[PDB]
Amino acid sequence: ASIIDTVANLAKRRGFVYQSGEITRSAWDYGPLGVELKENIKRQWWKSMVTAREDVVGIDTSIILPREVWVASGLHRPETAQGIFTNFANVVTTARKKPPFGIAQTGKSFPGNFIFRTREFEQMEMEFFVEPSTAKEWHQYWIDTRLQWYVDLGIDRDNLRLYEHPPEKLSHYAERTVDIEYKYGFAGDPWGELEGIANRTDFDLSTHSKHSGVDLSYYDQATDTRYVPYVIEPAAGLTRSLMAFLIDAYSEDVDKRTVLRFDPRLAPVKVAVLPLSRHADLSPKARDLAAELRQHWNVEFDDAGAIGRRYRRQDEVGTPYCVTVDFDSLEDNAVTVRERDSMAQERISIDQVTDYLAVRLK
Amino acid sequence: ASIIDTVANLAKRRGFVYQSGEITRSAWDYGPLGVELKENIKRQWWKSMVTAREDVVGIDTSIILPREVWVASGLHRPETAQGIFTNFANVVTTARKKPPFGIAQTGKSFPGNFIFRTREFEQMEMEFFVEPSTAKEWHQYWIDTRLQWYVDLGIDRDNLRLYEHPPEKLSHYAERTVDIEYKYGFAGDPWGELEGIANRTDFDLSTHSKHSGVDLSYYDQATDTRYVPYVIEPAAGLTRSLMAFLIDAYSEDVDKRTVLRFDPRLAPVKVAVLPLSRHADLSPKARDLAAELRQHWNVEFDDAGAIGRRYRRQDEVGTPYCVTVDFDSLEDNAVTVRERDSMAQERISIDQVTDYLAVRLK
Ligand SMILES: Nc1ncnc2c1ncn2[C@@H]1O[C@H](COP(=O)(O)O)[C@@H](O)[C@H]1O
Ligand SMILES: Nc1ncnc2c1ncn2[C@@H]1O[C@H](COP(=O)(O)O)[C@@H](O)[C@H]1O
Ligand SMILES: [Mg+2]
Ligand SMILES: [Mg+2]
Repeated sequence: ASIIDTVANLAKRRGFVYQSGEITRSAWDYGPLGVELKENIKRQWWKSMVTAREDVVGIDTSIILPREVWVASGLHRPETAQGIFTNFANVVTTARKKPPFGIAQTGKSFPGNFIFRTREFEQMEMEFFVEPSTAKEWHQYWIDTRLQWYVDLGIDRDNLRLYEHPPEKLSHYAERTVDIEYKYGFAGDPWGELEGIANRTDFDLSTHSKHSGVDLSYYDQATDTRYVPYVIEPAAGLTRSLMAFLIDAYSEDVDKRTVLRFDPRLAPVKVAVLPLSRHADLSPKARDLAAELRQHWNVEFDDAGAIGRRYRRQDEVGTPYCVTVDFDSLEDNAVTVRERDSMAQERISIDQVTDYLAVRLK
Repeated sequence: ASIIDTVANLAKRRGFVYQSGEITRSAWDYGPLGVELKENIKRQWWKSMVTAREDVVGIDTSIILPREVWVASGLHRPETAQGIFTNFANVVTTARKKPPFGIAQTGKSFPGNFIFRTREFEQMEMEFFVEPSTAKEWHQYWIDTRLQWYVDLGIDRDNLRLYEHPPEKLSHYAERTVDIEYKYGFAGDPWGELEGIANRTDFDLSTHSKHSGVDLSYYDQATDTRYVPYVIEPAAGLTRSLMAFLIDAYSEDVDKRTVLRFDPRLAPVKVAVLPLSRHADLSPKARDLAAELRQHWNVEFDDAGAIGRRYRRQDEVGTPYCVTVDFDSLEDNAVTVRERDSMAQERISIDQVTDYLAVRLK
């Protein structure tokens, strides 16, 4: 069985995903784990792009926009970029930004290969407006940065690549386009697109200024000049990003153990509290610690079955850490922290546990 | 001018909101500040409902669901609840949950009063399934809890109220319904709905089990019994929640100062770094500190104009704290922290600033 089918079956079994209305079929709902993973991915993207950057701001435009907007690109989005292009001047005005600077957005746009190609999906797109003569430079920068982003979130570099669009497959408005591709594992060609980084020149603002009559050019006072900025567009797939991170984290460990090697910042469940048994003495302290940890992270409490099977489930979903409360805990007031990948166990005082986990959960 | 019009004008001026495609009109895009505020509200709701609760899990269902789903409630959502009702059993299975327990979701569903009534909006809904004989109890609980939630995020209690639906205005499937209403400030009746907490009995699961043929009843082993759980539905408006928080935070301060008294956890911009002047010596250290803070929170750097006007803008948008870097900072290596509401200023060492802010930013 292909890796893709295996990962999809695992996702369905552990509630990462459910067939949308099990009772299109390419429409998928995200179960608890799936929702948490998707949100973690979105938050990391937003933090790397918006909150961490002085030159990039955020925006959230309506799915249903005026019909003339898409005539330019009582009847009434296939992408999230046109809202950004239309609110360019509004952002320049309120946020007090000048090129080079970015406007970032995430949102839903409207088959097979599991969730690779779905009718309803979510995109994470940024429009970086720059003075034309720097576009190329900036383009490379982003091409690099975006790529490393995935690596920085745990994707094996060897499963990522850059595909340069040849002049024939380049759009008339696109001067250069470099797509990040991931080795999903499809039949035939196993590589697929994940995020497209395009140099759209000044086509978008020019077109919207012509069709709207509003001058969307920027005026640089430093030089007393006026120009239509060039646009660098990193457009990443949220559904495809989740698919890629999930696929890459999958691993089978002589003994065999299934484990999702999620980067901590992306795991749906950060910590699992596991009383050695259902004993009346262990469970209360365990639930107390679990409540303390829920004050910070999404936690799971499981007192069911042997400790080994519970460890197996928590690794199967990629939980970074497990906290075991044994009978010695009732005496020394310490718990056993088990790190997912290495399975290394270390006994630490309960009143420090949180900090011990914080540093490690990034 | 009504408070509502004033707040809307302020929102448009400072980039909380833009008229969707300025170039329906009741469709609104969220500018940078607006996006950050909306996301903060969503995150607090999710933390209070999902991550902090052992008995509540999350889910994210597709906007476009099978047509029979809405026949029960190639042509193809007005609410986000039907996905939850359809995935009840899937969640019981993957998450290993038993009544009483909740399934929470947030998502877009599809005029005037600014953003109070918009065609495309976002809801935050939770379905709490419980053994029937406890519904009433639980209902009250949630009715209380939800209410306090708003108060805990800074809304003056006196602008919130509970409206009991009389038997005539109760739906056939609803046994009791208590709507939280906020004093928005409309013409005529200034109160409007904000979140509805309904007791839907076992209508939803019964209807979906009849129309789908799949038995969605729960089996309690502790008693060896089988029953259709009763549903408690807190359904809050994300657009209306933002409108309410924004309206309530607005204040005019003898001298007059406009200020948004946002709870820290909801302010779009948590901190503003303000060099006393554009001097070449102050700006570098200021940008260094600003980068350090962007590692944690959304920050704004403003070296434009007099320090007073910059303080005025940062209060006008509700920024909790301002960090001023003066020439003495170059000597003592300390900065002046100005707390929004009180305007109290305290000089603190730079290498501690972050912690000083952390404790206060909750
Ligand atoms: N049908 C789809 N399902 C899931 N993700 C998609 C789909 N179409 C596009 N994407 C993602 O959205 C990104 C930007 O789309 P585009 O602007 O059309 O290149 C792509 O690089 C994909 O990661
Ligand atoms: N047209 C709308 N615009 C903005 N928010 C809405 C709209 N309709 C409903 N809501 C919010 O969604 C919540 C749940 O909707 P409902 O399930 O229809 O009662 C309401 O309590 C409102 O806060
Ligand atoms: Mg920023
Ligand atoms: Mg939870």
